[PDB]
Parts: sequence; C-alpha cells; structure tokens
Amino acid sequence: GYFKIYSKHTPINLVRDLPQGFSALEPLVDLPIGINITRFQTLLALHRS
Amino acid sequence: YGFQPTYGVGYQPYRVVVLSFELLHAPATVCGPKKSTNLVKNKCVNFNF
Ligand SMILES: *[C@@H]1O[C@H](CO)[C@@H](O)[C@H](O)[C@H]1NC(C)=O
Repeated sequence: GYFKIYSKHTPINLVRDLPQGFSALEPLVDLPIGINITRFQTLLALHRS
Repeated sequence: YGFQPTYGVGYQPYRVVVLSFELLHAPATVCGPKKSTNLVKNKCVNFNF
C-alpha cells in the first residue's frame, strides 16, 4: 500500500554504455496509496510545431 | 419547504451534518493531532519520540 520512489543524479562523461562505478540511491518520496500496479509506460516531450 | 422566521420551534430550518468513518484496509490517514511537551535534558526520563 505504499509507493516508494528513490532517485539520484550524477555527472557522466561516457557516451554509449552505463558507467562503471558505485553510488547509492537516496529515498525521494513515499506515497500512501493502494493500487495493484502491474504495467507502465513512458512519456516523451515531443516538439509540437 | 416553507421555512419562515415566524415558524415556531421544530418548524424552522435546521442544518444537519453527519460524519461517518470508513476503515478500508488502505492505510489510515485522517485523525487528530498528537500532543507535545517540553524537552528536558540530563535527567533519566522516559520518552516517546
Ligand atoms: C487489488 O487486488 C485485491 C485482491 O483482489 C483487491 O482486494 C484490491 O481491491 C485490489 N486493489 C485495487 C486498487 O485494484
């Protein structure tokens, strides 16, 4: 019944693949809501012009 | 209804609000504030932080 979101931001210089390093993720927000989440998507910021 | 100031007791308009409490298995979120006291130091006391 709790939705947890953790987040972290890092400066990067490598192009193609994920960087090889270690860095923990801090808690960002907790939400007290009850849903039976099973699938998700993603949203894009298209330039409607 | 024909509510009027000249109407006697029992005929005048009365505003009524009924409060009911729901306990779905989702986490409880609504209730009264928790009291607080002062902070004491250097004395063996019991606490509820
Ligand atoms: C999730 O599934 C359980 C099991 O049937 C059900 O009791 C509950 O209401 C469901 N919750 C949602 C948000 O669909």
